[PDB]
Amino acid sequence: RLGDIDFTGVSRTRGKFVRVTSSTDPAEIYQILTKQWGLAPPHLVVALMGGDEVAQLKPWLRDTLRKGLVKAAQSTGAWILTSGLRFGITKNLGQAVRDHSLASTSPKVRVVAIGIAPWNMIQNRDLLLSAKPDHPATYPTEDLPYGAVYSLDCNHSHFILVDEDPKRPGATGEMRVKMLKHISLQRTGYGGTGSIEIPVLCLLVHGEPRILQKMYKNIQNSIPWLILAGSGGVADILVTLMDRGCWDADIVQELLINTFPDGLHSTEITSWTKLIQRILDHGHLLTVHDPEQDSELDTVILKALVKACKSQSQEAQDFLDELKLAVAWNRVDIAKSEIFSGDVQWSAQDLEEVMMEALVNDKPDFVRLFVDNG
Amino acid sequence: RILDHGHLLTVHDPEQDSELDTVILKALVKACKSQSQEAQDFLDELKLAVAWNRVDIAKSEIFSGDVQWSAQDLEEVMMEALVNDKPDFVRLFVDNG
Amino acid sequence: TFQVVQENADIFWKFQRYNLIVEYHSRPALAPPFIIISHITQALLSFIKDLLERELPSGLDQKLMTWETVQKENYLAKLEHEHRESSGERL
Repeated sequence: RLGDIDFTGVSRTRGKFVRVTSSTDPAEIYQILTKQWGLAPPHLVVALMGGDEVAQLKPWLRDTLRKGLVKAAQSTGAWILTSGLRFGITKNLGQAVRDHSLASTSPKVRVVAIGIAPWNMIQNRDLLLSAKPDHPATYPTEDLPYGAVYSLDCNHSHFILVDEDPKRPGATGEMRVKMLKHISLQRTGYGGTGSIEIPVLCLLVHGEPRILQKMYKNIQNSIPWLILAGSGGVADILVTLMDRGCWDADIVQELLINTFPDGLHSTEITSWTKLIQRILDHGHLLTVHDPEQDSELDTVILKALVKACKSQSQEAQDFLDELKLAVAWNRVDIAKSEIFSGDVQWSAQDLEEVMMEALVNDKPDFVRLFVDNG
Repeated sequence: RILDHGHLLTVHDPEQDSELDTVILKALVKACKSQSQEAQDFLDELKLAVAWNRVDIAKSEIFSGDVQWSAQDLEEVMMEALVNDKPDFVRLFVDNG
Repeated sequence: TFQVVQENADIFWKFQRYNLIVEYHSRPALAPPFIIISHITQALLSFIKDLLERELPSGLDQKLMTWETVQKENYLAKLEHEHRESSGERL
């Protein structure tokens, strides 16, 4: 089910898509993304897990988040996994991605916004149902209100239209989780010689209690999460719990009730409390991003990844991917503070490849650091 | 009984602050915040802050998390800030919905 | 007067050079007294029927507008960052 979309409206753009069922293997979709659509394996994957709630971010925080994400992503080739629906934070994030793409004087590195959207949420699905390979389907762009049905965003280059599973109404979440897990087990390069394991990272923006199960499943899959300090939903609960230092069942219940007065179900409240406790039990996979304080998303992403790697193991070869990513972002301070601090032994054979990468990509600070480190 | 209220009492230290307009605005916004949490209630204090170019005080007190702000609520205050040549408040309102 | 004027004279020369080049754009390539041939040809073409100031396709125009907006945002961000790191602001 491959087709092309020719969005018609203020800006005429061409976008690809593929229909898929929730029972498919994510390996096939990854292969079709890499080969059929010509997308190079990303050097960074940032998945959005929010912004579909009625309450939306303030324009200042929305702009700060989009600028930080685009600035972090533009160094390398990154993918931004969002629900390809023209609404909320997703619409503006796709707008920022397309604005960067148009203004990008270097097409070698490309920031691609992939859209994983449910088939039940698509407006005018019959219009794209034609999907003639010779003649791309014409799709009209309409800025619908919240409601329950949205239109495909024109700014998203590629789409993954998942069909709703008759078993449970969570097919899109399961597909997103499986896709993130599968992508996290790939190599960022064409060959496994100078390639890193793809850094998959999730971002939470004003989540609802319904997505707690998917978030915990992702955490079980061992992929880091970033929490906006001023998002508003479950993100506020998590940042308040982090500020507390410790989590208690009564405390988390009280915060959940205060933040979500509408939801009052004893079984649901208990399940959400248990899910939140189990999520906070990990901790090392959770990291808070405060745009009012830090406003440097790349630094926080690198810190979260290096924290996860350090929690995983102490071997030098394990830290290699994080060090290479730090090289690619000129974060010599972060690398010196985290990776090259006492605990990890560093041999010349271990550092030869990273030395090559820093030397080719014109990173003098990392060259100095590696020469000074063996 | 006077100290029992407290929110209606505010201290002005000319040796420390010496900015009477700031203290007046702080007292009024404190009283309004103690009164209620609705956006429409905060409207008069926001308009007065607009009239005094106290963008810092407004940002610190009125536009801090607690109060939701819709475009329809902010349209009149946007008009007032735009007519009276208050660019800081124009920037704040554009950034706030 | 030379010392005070020379620097402004250079800028004024550049500003006038723009207009002179604009004039030379539409000037016929034949110098006088030959120029009469070009004038007759132009009159005949008008009776029978630019590298500067060009009009671009919609897609390219939108791309350049977005690129201008991105560059403006970068320039403003640089100004703000330089303001934050200034000695007076730090003090």
